[PDB]
Amino acid sequence: DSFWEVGNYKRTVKRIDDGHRLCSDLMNCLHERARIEKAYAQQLTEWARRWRQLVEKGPQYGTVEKAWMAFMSEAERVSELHLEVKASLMNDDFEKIKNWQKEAFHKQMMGGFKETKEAEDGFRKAQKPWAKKLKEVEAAKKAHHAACKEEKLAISREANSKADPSLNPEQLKKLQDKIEKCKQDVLKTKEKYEKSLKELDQGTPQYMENMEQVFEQCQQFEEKRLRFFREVLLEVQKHLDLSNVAGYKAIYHDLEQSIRAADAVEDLRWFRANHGPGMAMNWPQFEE
Amino acid sequence: DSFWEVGNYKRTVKRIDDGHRLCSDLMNCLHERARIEKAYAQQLTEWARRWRQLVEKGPQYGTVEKAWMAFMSEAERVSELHLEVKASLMNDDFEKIKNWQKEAFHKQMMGGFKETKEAEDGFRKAQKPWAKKLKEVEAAKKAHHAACKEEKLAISREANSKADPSLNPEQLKKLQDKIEKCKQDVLKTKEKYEKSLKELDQGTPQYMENMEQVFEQCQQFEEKRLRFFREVLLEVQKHLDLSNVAGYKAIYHDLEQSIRAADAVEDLRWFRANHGPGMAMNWPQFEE
Repeated sequence: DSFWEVGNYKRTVKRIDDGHRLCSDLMNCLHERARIEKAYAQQLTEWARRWRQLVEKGPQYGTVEKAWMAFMSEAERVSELHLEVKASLMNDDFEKIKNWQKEAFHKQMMGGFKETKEAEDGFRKAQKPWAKKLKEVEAAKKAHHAACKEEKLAISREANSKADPSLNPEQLKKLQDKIEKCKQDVLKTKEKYEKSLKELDQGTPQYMENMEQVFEQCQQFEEKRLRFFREVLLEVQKHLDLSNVAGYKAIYHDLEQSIRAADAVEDLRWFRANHGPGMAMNWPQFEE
Repeated sequence: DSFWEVGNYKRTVKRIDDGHRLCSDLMNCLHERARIEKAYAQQLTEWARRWRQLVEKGPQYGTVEKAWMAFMSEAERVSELHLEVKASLMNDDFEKIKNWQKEAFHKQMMGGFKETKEAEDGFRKAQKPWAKKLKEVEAAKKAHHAACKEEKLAISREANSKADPSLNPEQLKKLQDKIEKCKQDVLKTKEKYEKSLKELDQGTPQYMENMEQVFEQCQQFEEKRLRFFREVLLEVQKHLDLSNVAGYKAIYHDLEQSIRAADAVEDLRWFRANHGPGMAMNWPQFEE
């Protein structure tokens, strides 16, 4: 599972397709939060429109009605703010990532991204010679082991050729030859297996240099997405932060003033003059 | 049309039933806003839960992953905030109004509010005498025209007499009886009519005093609800304003701090040592 194993570089190459996937994930994440902002804003607008009508058609008038009516304005202003959050999330943030994704990942007409194919081809090139050599080394490995294995089998051949009745002179003096055949045969493949081994060893330095070369390029492409993510995220934080927006605090300073403008006395003074004792009256008199 | 007309004090009595209804309107208004605040919170909670899972299972790791995850924590903090707005609107404001409504208005077994029935009884009792005197004046009025018109019924007959060729003897004088007596009651009813009028005009002062006494009582009761509405709306105002929450700004300070912690280089070093050239490798050797 080590990077240096043949083909294990694929994990690094995979990170490229993953990088494109992560940009799409972030985009969906933000799109989803934007819908949530719009939803809260829309429910507030609906609530404001519904209650503006109910208060207006209801029996509450005067300065107290204005105090109550101020809450519909508050909801409408909080809604505008969340619609701005949504607008900033989609028009700026979402679009910025959508465009970066497009400028960094290019489809190769055949499927997949050109940057992935590039990385893959660079790693192959850099691994090709070493892989070829490692290949012959393995062959020389299964060879030496094939010899050793075929040795003891012959060593026990003439051995188990004693507890047998029909033990001809040749049929027994010849089976002892196979042992000698395998004897040097093993030492033979041995040197073979040893040659390729040290040949591989002397070829690893170059091999590692080429692999680290390609890996570094990948690290550089990845660094771009990572820095880009931090940059956009700092911008998303700003768009969501309503705690440092004066316009938000203004909503409530204004709401408070409207409420404080409620004047019980003045309201009742009007009622007296327009619906109570304060009303003029045409008292009865002689009428013929 | 005027407050002083018999029975027109009803509009003042109605304000009482309306006062109770307005308390319920306010409650529903707050209740409706509370559901909206909870809904936004519910959506934030879900968005956070969903993305935490998608981010953790996805291919983004290191400090950049932590920066992204900071947004799930923000949605959670904001959710708790809005859940609390709902809690304050319902546990404090809604309840406060509900308790005020139960202490200010008392439903009676026979139906209707005690304080509405009191107002009605109070006005009736303050208007009873004057109303009775008015009817008297009304009777003297219609009884005056009855004779005032009864005379011109016989007086006209005087003409229907001259037109009578027969010119009946005493039957002519007989008509001269319904002309003197009829014009006789005209002076009687007149004096009566003017007498009852003078009487009404005499009791009018006490009438106004009695009505204004009951009216002032209705004004003071209404004042209680108007002042209460102002007091509670200021509390609602404070419960809606998230700027009033000490840690509101900390949510965004923490989010920003977590994002700033994103370190492309650090993340890249990790990948190399754990997934790249930095990994250990058991280079091939002589095996047997």
